[PDB]
Parts: sequence; C-alpha cells; structure tokens
Amino acid sequence: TDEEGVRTGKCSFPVKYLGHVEVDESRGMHICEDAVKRLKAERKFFKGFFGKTGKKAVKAVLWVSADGLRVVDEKTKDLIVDQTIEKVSFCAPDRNFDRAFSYICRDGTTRRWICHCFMAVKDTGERLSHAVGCAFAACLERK
Amino acid sequence: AYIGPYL
Repeated sequence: TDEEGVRTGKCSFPVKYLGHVEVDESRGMHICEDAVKRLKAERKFFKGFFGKTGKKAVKAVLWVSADGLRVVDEKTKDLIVDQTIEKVSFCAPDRNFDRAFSYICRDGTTRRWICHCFMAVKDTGERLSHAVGCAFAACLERK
Repeated sequence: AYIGPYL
C-alpha cells in the first residue's frame, strides 16, 4: 500500500504544516513532543492578534519519496519545503498528540538540528512516520 | 521512530 507508493513517488498525505523549530538533539521522542508543544503555544499565544505573525500554520500536501520530503501548499502550490532525505536525522509521531508527526534534520549552514512538525488531517501520525521510514529504508538500502 | 540516514 503506502510502502509501494513511496518507492514509486506516488505516496501522499494531506497535512497542516505547523513549521520548524530548533531542537537540541538529533533524535528523541520527547525532543519531538517538545517541538510540537512550542509551535502549538506560539500559534496559540498569538491568537486574536490581527496581522501577520511570523508563525502561522499552513494547510498543505506532503509528498514522501526516497529522494526527499516535499510539502506543497495546496493553496498556492508553491514548493514550501524540499528536504533531502540524507540530511534527515529522525522522524516520529507524538505520544500525547495522536495526529502529530515531525522529523528532525541537520542544517549544515546554520550547523544546527531542526525539528519540523505537521498535523495530519485524515490520517494518524504513525502512518506518516511509517511512510517516512520507508523513505529512510529505501535510501539506506541501495547506498 | 524511525532513525534517519544522517549521523
């Protein structure tokens, strides 16, 4: 099903891209959890405010292949994130937020670890995490 | 989970 989709570049998930946040470790279930509650408390603290805040959740569609993760805005169809899978450290669902999924990755210019959170609309977080694991696998295996 | 190919 999903697994056959990732290799064939056909695998997609409807999502809400919450945004990125610096995190202090490359892997970790609580590092993720933290990053999710930060973004959810950044969006929430700024509620009611009328204007552009730095950090507003964005409805988009997430594509998962062996080459990278891409999130294309459903609204503008602009490629918002084109992340190569080889500079990806970790990914995970959220123990206390069932719709949540995130992945950590290294950014070599800033020389830092960066979490990237999403909230799935029609699916559970673990289906997504699994899909990205299939990506991880496909990558690791021919190399 | 899972772990990634970086590192």
